[PDB]
Amino acid sequence: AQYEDGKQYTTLEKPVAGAPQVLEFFSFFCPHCYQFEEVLHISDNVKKKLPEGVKMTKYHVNFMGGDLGKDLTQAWAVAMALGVEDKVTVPLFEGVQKTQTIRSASDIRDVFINAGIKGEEYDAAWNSFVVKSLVAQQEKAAADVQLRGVPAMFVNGKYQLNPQGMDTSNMDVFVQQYADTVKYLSEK
Repeated sequence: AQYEDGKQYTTLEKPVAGAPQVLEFFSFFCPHCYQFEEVLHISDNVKKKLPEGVKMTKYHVNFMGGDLGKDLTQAWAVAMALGVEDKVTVPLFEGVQKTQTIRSASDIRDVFINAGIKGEEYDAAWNSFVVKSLVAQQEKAAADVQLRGVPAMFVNGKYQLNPQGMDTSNMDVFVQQYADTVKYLSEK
């Protein structure tokens, strides 16, 4: 067939109950994640093709970057709680990997302040239990799919995207196949 288990995707030996329909894991420390988001625009291309009634979820991971890594997962939780993901994703990637001026929790906060989030709103979210459970949620999801690397994407808690079994030449052919594969899995 056109789409094959073991080629463009794999199947989790132990499917995840109640999982988000389309679930991406990434890290702001992750160079391939910078490529995926800022150069290849995988998420955006996946969303342009998703069926109606299918939402895309994006979680940060702790295992890259030590204390700053975990600060970033907590800030991503803040972004999700405040609903400002699309305002901070680019400056967070650029601050960590391009300019490399994000070296502390405070530097992360500066990105939100600069993007128009009031300081007291950011601090209240940062210190909230709502954000702590959001951090726990992201960690739990990683455990549930038994995550080993980023970037990664899972569909309906049962299928894992397998970009190494896709074509890597024209970035666009690769990106199109990736996005097409996600759409296919979503209806599976």
